[PDB]
Amino acid sequence: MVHYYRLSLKSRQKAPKIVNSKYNSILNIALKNFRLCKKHKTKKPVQILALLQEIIPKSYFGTTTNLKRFYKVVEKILTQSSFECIHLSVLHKCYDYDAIPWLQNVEPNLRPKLLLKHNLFLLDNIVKPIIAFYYKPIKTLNGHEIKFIRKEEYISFESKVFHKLKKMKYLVEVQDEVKPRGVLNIIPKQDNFRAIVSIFPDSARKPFFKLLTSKIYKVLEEKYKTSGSLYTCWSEFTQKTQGQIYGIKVDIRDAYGNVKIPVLCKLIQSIPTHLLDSEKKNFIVDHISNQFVAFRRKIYKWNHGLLQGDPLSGCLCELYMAFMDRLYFSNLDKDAFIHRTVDDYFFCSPHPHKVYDFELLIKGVYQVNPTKTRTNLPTHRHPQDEIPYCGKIFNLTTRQVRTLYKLPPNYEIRHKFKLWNFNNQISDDNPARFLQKAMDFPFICNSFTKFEFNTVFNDQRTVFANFYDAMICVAYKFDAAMMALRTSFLVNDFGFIWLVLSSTVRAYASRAFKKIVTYKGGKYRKVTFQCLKSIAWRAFLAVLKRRTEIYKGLIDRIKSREKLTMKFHDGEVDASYFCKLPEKFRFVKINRKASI
RNA sequence: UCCAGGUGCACAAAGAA
DNA sequence: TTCTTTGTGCACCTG
Repeated sequence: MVHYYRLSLKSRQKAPKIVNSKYNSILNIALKNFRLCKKHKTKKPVQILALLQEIIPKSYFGTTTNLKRFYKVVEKILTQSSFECIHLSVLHKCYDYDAIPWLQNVEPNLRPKLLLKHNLFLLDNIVKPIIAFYYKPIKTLNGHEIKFIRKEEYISFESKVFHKLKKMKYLVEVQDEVKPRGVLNIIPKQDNFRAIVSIFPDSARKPFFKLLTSKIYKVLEEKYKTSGSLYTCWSEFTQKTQGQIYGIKVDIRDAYGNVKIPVLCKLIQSIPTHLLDSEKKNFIVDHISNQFVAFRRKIYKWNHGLLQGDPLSGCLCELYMAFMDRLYFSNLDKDAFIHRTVDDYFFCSPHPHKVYDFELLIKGVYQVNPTKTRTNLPTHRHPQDEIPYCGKIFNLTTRQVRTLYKLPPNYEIRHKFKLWNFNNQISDDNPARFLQKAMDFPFICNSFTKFEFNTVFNDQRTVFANFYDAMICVAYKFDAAMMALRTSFLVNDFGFIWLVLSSTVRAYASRAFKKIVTYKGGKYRKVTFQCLKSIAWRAFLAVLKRRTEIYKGLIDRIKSREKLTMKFHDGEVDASYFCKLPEKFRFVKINRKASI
């Protein structure tokens, strides 16, 4: 009932000096060359695929096509996403079983199982360990993307941050027998570092922490201004402001690290007893005053504010700045708009001098990350009307809000989707459901909110553009699912794939249509379900044309038997936007190749 | 690499309308 | 028949 093989380097294991008696002695030559590869320091940067050629004897594979079939899996490992898997059958299907020395005298019925075991041994004892020996995987948190840095380069970066974290008394070694709550992880950031704790799995005390966080969040919501959702705040502010809107988004640098613990402790003590009792108040003060982490098998005390990665840090930091915001945001003039999501501030006002004061005001209290400041103030260097905030883009001139997409140049779009669930496993003989399951609404439901489809401040042009951009992501996930499945799947099951494609367009168009009518505003003029279908089809056309050759049969049924014209009553629209891939998605990379 | 919040969608059992 | 509670899981988003 096990169909998947995880590509994660965490699922590897150590290799013994000799090979288990279960397997063949041909893994001895693989093991011996593995240690010899580890003993020579690198005279130059290495290529994993080109270097595995010397640890694995061609003897194990025989013909070149067997060797190339195995290393296709290795290439997937070298360029993996988080939680990515492959079908286990890939390791033992379509091999030339009679063309290898070590399965010549063996029964034909059993050896497909034998090759599967031996391939697993190489992947788990040789392939993954040699990758981990040379590179450290870093998750960029832009989807499931993983980047591999030289571990030699990472250790040097880690040591420089570690010594600086000690020079400044942010990290102090303790001689006391405390036990650390987790391991300290130094995460590389552009021209910066982020120090986090990888909390140890503590399931026995998890419900207690959920109780503590819930108590804090109610203290927050009943004594602190819950003005409303960002949606209500923006719609109300835009409707009451006629003139040009000025605004700024500014990023606090290290909000958690600049929380002064003694101030936070006495905020916690000041909480009324009926909202939080004494034994829980003392626990939280003790918890945040003694933050111990393990680093290079030594124990250290984190001495700079709240420690990121701890379960309580998120709500306690939010509690700290809700108190700080409240004295300043209660002086807010009637004309202003203010919203804060953790460590990002969004402030708008018809008076530019009010906005300009806010920027310096925050810069005077907190340290600011200036590379992320976005504003339309003419006083600044590089003003712009479009401001990203909380996953959306706000246009201060047109008041239009639009979805934001973290798609850097050369980003592999497949990193944004999780196709493989190790907990529900799907047979390799059933690519039908694998594709159907991948067409699940939640992966894009954050682009289907009241922000994207309203007509109270958003024009019909923006609603269509939001829907089109969302359907581009759906089409890219469809392409990623096709590439994960076998090459034959497309033309044998073309009829099934078409029905899945057609059903997907209805469901997303119907979901968008229902969301639009519920949030009708003064600008809703006429959107028809057919027009939504046309936009969704064109989104698939723009994406499928990146591989016209493979998807031509699909592209032709779309043109031949689907209406691609778009009847929208709105006249200030631009139909050209729905004719090609948008600027964001045009430059995403769609081909997988090993770079290390 | 970790954590808290959210947006949802599915599911089933039970106990009512 | 249909709805409404309690769960469960799972895939995305925000910092």
